[PDB]
Amino acid sequence: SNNWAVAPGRTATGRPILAGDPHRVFEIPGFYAQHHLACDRFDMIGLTVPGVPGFPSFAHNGKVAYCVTSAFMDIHDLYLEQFAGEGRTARFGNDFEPVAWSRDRIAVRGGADREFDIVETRHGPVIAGDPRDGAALTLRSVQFAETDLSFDCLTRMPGASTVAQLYDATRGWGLIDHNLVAGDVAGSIGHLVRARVPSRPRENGWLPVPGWSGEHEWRGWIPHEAMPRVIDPPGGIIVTANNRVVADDHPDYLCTDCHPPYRAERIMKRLVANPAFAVDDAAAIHADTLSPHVGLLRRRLEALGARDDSAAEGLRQMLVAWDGRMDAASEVASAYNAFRRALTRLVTDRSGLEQAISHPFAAVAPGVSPQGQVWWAVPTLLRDDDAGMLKGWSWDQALSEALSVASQNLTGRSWGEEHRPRFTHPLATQFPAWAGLLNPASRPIGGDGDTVLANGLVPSAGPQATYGALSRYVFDVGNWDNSRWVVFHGASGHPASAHYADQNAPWSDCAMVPMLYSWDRIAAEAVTSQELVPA
Amino acid sequence: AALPPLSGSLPIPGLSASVRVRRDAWGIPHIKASGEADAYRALGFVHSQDRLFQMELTRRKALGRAAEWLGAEAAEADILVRRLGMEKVCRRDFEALGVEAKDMLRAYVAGVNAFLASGAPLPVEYGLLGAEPEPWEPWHSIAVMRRLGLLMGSVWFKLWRMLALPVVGAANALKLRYDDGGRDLLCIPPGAEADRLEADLATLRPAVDALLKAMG
Ligand SMILES: N[C@@H](CCC(O)O)C(=O)O
Repeated sequence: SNNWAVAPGRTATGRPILAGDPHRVFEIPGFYAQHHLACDRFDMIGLTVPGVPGFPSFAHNGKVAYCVTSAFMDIHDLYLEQFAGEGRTARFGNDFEPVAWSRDRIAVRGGADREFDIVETRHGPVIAGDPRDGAALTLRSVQFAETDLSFDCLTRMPGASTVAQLYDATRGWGLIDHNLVAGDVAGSIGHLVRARVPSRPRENGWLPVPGWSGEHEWRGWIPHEAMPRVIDPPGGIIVTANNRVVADDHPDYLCTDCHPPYRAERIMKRLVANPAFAVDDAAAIHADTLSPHVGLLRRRLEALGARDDSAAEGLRQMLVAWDGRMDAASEVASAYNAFRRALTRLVTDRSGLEQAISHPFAAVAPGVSPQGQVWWAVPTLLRDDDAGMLKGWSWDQALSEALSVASQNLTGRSWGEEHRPRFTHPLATQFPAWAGLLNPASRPIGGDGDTVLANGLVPSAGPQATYGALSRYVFDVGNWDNSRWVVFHGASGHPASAHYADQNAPWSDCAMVPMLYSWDRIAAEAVTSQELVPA
Repeated sequence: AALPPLSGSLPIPGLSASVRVRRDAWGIPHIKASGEADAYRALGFVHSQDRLFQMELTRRKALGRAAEWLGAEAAEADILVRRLGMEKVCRRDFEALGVEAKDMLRAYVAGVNAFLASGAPLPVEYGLLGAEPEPWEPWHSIAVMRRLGLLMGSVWFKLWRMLALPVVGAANALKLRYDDGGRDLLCIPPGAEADRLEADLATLRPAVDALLKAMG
């Protein structure tokens, strides 16, 4: 997800501007829907989650605008438990205490019911391994451990009039960890880490840790007022894009794993270069396709030198010459993506990591993809020339083999056509004759998971985009009807509606449509109007 | 004929006054109510008019009932949310909320259930599945919200490093994490950079040893 806020001293309007785009899998219908909801207490427009009241994360109320990216706070620990008692007891300190065991059942369409055990220790439920074998993994997560009052925030946030009032209204939010970026008509901008994080050692971030030793227990909660925040920074720019929120020498442990800083650095670069940032400038940032890896790739392929196989040498030459842009019109971007998928597969196979998921402790739905994880580590290993996992191969041997394999996988399609998402409705595989009706239409789009236009993929499956911006938005704080937004298919969840897939056209162009706030304009422009009346 | 009516007038039991819902050229609903309870009743009704299958499928995924619609592909995910105790923690949370949030949730599901009682044709997916919608309770919205964000982030990286231990060894497994470009750009302070801490194999040695034994 990306977002950013630009202070009044650096905007064309002399008021704050906020903009961004959340990135999630393209499940259908889209997770976020556009709504405007007004009553005597508030008048709010933004994104809702169908099935949930209010505007948890993306909205303005005519005084404060706010939006989020996932903060990558570490809110989930895994504990390795020692069991005895045929799985009925678990060690804590030097005592084995009773574990809770119960039975439950699910029904499965077209198959037999499945009965199963639910086993719970002082840490949380067993999610992997068989306690009867003496060891299993339990999960202690902020999402489940203790009473959560995030829903009390949904009635408090609509009343906020300033960035600071909005952050006080978010006290107690713990369901999901967010970078909550806000701006207000008084001219302030801010970033709050809106999360509940337990106080415990940094070691818990690396691996499942011993549940019995007492050394890895949660010691209370990091207080609200200790969470990282900034309001009105002196450079007039805030950017978040799932990158490391604070340095690791911060006194509370908050994060081990987060995205690479590519997207934050590219947004920051574009904003530092524009100290008269206009509402119209947000779309060009949303659309940015420069890959951070072009320099590393070019250097390593040049040093590798000419290949014997003619098709591999053609591919090498095109990659050394590539401008690094994942533009929809680029055929060479597709060849880069095929090359990197082939390299990731070869490294995952040679290392033995493809088979790491054969272990019983891997069995946590939906499972880890070895290539999908190795994909993000390859740039570090290649930049450092660390060939420790290649069982005797050098990176040069891996790159050369990847040129050969990839040369047989070149379709020649522009990246927009190669990467075009196949939006799949949840019932399309059960009702295949209906897939043409159920699946919303898609257009060619560029980007990859490293670019600000973060249309990512599943590397073990192929190049098609599987996740990306579910919505894009820009808030013009204090000139609200100039704000804009879009979603990746449309307002309707009904496959037959004119509004099921109509916003895919602007979204695929990295354009937005008006986010209308004024009631007289809304009334004048309404296409349907309905009265909901007392019964 | 297979879409719900978006014009005219429809009743909602429990509304205090009328609510007007105007859709713009993109179908986006702009909802104008008098009081706050009516606003949340209207929002539950309007979410159901456009997204009822999404709402019920996301609630089934939270409550471990999605394999009833999706088949075996969803069985292991249903078993995992039953083991996490979704219903228990969402009823826990609801009971502890303030009056204003309980009343928000009650009004919102009254809106959903009025839509289910409104006589609209069911969405195409209920025809395909031979299904009928089941009614909503106030704590259901807490399960839907919890499902949206279920288990994202750190737990997968930890699980992955553990799985890598018996394959590539501790020193290599503890380099399995997303790249930092050589040096992170931090969010706070804005523009600041820093080198991340690498794993301390010495302090992790008891955890590594216990996991290798447990896994072997
Ligand atoms: N979808 C996100 C924004 C963060 C992005 O997904 O990283 C969020 O709403 O959590």
